Amino acid sequence: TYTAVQKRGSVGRSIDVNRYRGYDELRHDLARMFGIEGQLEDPQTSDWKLVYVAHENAILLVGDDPWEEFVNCVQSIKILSSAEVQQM
Repeated sequence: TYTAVQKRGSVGRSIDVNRYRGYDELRHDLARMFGIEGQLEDPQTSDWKLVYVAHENAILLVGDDPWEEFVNCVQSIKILSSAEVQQM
């Protein structure tokens, strides 16, 4: 019932997204957990692409949706490098 978070070359993590207030908190925390602090909080500054798995297995950008809908549909979360993105 928790949400897996994956990042290439790191040990995966698992989180209850309902613990979070919204996207800023979620990002800060994930930056902490993956030793990547500072690099997710500003999605305009940050190279990484914070992304999630959705019904019909559709990969979507985190933060487009209002928080409530995201919480209700998110199946897992990935942090993607620019290269991973270019390899999709």
